Amino acid sequence: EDLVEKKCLAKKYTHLSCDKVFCQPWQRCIEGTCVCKLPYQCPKNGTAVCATNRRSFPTYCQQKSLECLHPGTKFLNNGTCTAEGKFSVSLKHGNTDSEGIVEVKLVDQDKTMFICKSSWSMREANVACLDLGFQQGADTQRRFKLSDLSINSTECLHVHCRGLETSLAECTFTKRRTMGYQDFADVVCYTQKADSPMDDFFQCVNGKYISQMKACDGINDCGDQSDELCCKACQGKGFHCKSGVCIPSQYQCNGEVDCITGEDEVGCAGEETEILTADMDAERRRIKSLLPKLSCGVKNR
Amino acid sequence: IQKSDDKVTLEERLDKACEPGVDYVYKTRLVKVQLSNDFDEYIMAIEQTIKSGSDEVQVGQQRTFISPIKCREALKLEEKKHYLMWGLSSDFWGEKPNLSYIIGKDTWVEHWPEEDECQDEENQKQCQDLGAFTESMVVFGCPN
Amino acid sequence: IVGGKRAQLGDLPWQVAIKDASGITCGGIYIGGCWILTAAHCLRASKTHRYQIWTTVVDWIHPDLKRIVIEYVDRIIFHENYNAGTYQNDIALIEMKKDGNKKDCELPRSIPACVPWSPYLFQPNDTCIVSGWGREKDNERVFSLQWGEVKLISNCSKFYGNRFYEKEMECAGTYDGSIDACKGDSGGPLVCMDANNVTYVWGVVSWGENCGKPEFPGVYTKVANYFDWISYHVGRPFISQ
Amino acid sequence: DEDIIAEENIVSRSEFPESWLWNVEDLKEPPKNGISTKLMNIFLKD
Amino acid sequence: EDCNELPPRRNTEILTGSWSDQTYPEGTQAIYKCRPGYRSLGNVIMVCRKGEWVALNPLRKCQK
Ligand SMILES: *[C@@H]1O[C@H](CO)[C@@H](O)[C@H](O)[C@H]1NC(C)=O
Ligand SMILES: *[C@@H]1O[C@H](CO)[C@@H](O)[C@H](O)[C@H]1NC(C)=O
Ligand SMILES: *[C@@H]1O[C@H](CO)[C@@H](O)[C@H](O)[C@H]1NC(C)=O
Ligand SMILES: *[C@@H]1O[C@H](CO)[C@@H](O)[C@H](O)[C@H]1NC(C)=O
Ligand SMILES: *[C@@H]1O[C@H](CO)[C@@H](O)[C@H](O)[C@H]1NC(C)=O
Ligand SMILES: *[C@@H]1O[C@H](CO)[C@@H](O)[C@H](O)[C@H]1NC(C)=O
Ligand SMILES: [Ca+2]
Ligand SMILES: [Ca+2]
Repeated sequence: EDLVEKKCLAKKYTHLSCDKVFCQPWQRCIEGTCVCKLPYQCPKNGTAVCATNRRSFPTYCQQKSLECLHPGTKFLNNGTCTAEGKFSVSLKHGNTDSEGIVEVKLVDQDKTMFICKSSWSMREANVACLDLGFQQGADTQRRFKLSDLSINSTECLHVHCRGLETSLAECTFTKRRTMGYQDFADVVCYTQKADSPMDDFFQCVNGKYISQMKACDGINDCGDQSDELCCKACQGKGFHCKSGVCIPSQYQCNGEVDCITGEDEVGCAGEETEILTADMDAERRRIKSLLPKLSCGVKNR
Repeated sequence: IQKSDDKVTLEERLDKACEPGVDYVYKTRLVKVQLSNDFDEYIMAIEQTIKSGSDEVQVGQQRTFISPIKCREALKLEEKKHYLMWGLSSDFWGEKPNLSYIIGKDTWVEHWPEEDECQDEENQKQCQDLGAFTESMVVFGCPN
Repeated sequence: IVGGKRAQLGDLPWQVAIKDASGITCGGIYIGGCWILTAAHCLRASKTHRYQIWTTVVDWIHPDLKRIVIEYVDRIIFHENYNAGTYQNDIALIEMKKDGNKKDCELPRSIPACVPWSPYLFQPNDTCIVSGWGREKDNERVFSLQWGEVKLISNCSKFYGNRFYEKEMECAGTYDGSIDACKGDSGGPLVCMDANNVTYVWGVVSWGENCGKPEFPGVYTKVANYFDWISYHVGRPFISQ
Repeated sequence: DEDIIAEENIVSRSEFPESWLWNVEDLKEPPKNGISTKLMNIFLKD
Repeated sequence: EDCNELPPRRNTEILTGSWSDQTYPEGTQAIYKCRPGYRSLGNVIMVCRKGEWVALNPLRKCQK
């Protein structure tokens, strides 16, 4: 069955292409490509944030916009900056430098903790490898299984991202208990060296190779929405837009227009976990709510 | 405006370049100067967009700033140099295929020292004022 | 417009008529503020002061004298790379003049129409509505406003050949249906509704070929290709990017 | 409880007219041996 | 059929829990709710008993 389109592949659409998906609040659309907007053009109704250069920005949007203009200035901590505060992510007990076990040293706490395997997915995988030096996100076909590793502690951090973030400091972090701690977060960052096909190439725009079944399933396996902006029908439980983009299942009736057409949020008639540097992903949807609203195509007066 | 060789502080630059007349504020670099009998053209590449207006930028692309030949002598614009330029929206001229900029009566044109030159002590004052200016305009802007 | 029903006040608010000294020629669509989207070939007259713009036109050679508000024409804008032979880039903008007391155009009746940003917004087999001041059969019936439903058809190069261009044009026609906008309803709106019933301007009546039933569907210049052209002139407008 | 319709999902019968179907129909169908048959859909009362 | 994803989003039902994870072990039942405008005899229950998602109540559905 022909799930991938041929004419769309010539353009190699990314998350910056307006012709498939909305831009981010810190971006506008110009000639079908999301281009970074100036920091003073962001809405001014938000909270202060801290970057990697220990510089304070009035709102979240301006930090991402300046990061957009000058790359490298990632995110650090919610609120004002801290002198000794630093966010670090490392890989321990790895046979090489491109695999191992996920460890996170938060800006708040000095203690370096591990991640559950239940909360790990492709959304948080590619964002993890990004600030680690792997420009092509994480690998989908290769998984790192332990050498029968003995784990002492039981503390875990439950992680949730969107998929297009630039560092794991942006995503929400919650601490959870795990009896015995059989959960175990692994990661295999993608290893580059260019190749030849066979092997169901399904080439990404960034150049990463994944399996057939991984594309057009609602999952952003490439890291820049390359296997999702070129679909005629979705593989798994992903929903299909009129344009030709596959979105995750929980993106329906979630309070945010995902498709450019907007058919995912029609006919929609449808929590003890705690704190740790507050979720910025929700602030992204809040800023979108403060975008230029006005009437067009309204039935009523 | 020739507003230089006077008290050209930081408040002055913020106050002048924030007027409603001023539409765009760009930092440009003079690539080539084609001298002519009719007009003068300064093909400049907009290195950084401090404030954007009608023309939507790519960084790397170039735009030609046209000026009457009588003005060539008042500010000898040399190639491979940088400048802080801001102007009105009324200084636009062309449909879009040949869209040029006019250094008019309200066009601010200040010389921008090179990075090795800012280490020098003669350009020290101007370098500090200009760097701050760009930062304040991008993040904070004009109060409106 | 041929087969269709009489428009009445509430239906199709985005419809705008343009009337010259000699009757009514074509008609555009209101997209908010003081801007109108029409065809370039119809208004290529540069006699801007004599041109008139009518809204909530209802039924002609009577009207409702109450909310039959008309506005003057201030400025014309034609597409530069417009070709007269192949009818490419057949798009134009109209700026309406308003008195100095109230800035911008305050039109409380007709409702603006959003503008598409991507060619992937609408696909063939979609229920679209073409409405204007056109000719059923061949009758000079440019007296009553008619509207009817049409569907977009894909790959129009089979029926017109060298004259059609898929990057800059789009075809709308009904299979086995003879309902086809033709002649008198030029520059009119090709409006299609989404799942939210948001009203978009997919195209405006560019050219065609002597009506002709479901054999040769009407050709409309596609708006989504000229999104940057309209956005450049109106200053990043109503619709969310 | 289990295996029973909730109270709010039960629509009580309320239409108890002593007489209804006070309608008018015209036989415009193509005759068959002079007889024109007209199929009429009606909604019964409660 | 491999409990490493969320339950099958039904056509005329809706979920009831938080479901803030992705992989679920040991008979993790999924109680579906009848969408507004639909009636049923009770909560349709789906179960993940290792190997596959299954339906605990086949003969129970949400009618209009
Ligand atoms: C942000 O929200 C509204 C405008 O959206 C503003 O009035 C309010 O003061 C702001 N919030 C806070 C906590 O100041
Ligand atoms: C952290 O950010 C969130 C979202 O922007 C905000 O609600 C919260 O008040 C912030 N916390 C502090 C201490 O500023
Ligand atoms: C894990 O470490 C803690 C702290 O050192 C210790 O109390 C506990 O006994 C350890 N558990 C095992 C199984 O070694
Ligand atoms: C949809 O298009 C197909 C051909 O692409 C056609 O066979 C079918 O009849 C169309 N359906 C509708 C409802 O227009
Ligand atoms: C599409 O149009 C071309 C004409 O350029 C025609 O040759 C071709 O057969 C059409 N496609 C199909 C599937 O018929
Ligand atoms: C507009 O909403 C109504 C529901 O009241 C219905 O016609 C349909 O869902 C929408 N129309 C279109 C064309 O999608
Ligand atoms: Ca995928
Ligand atoms: Ca959604």
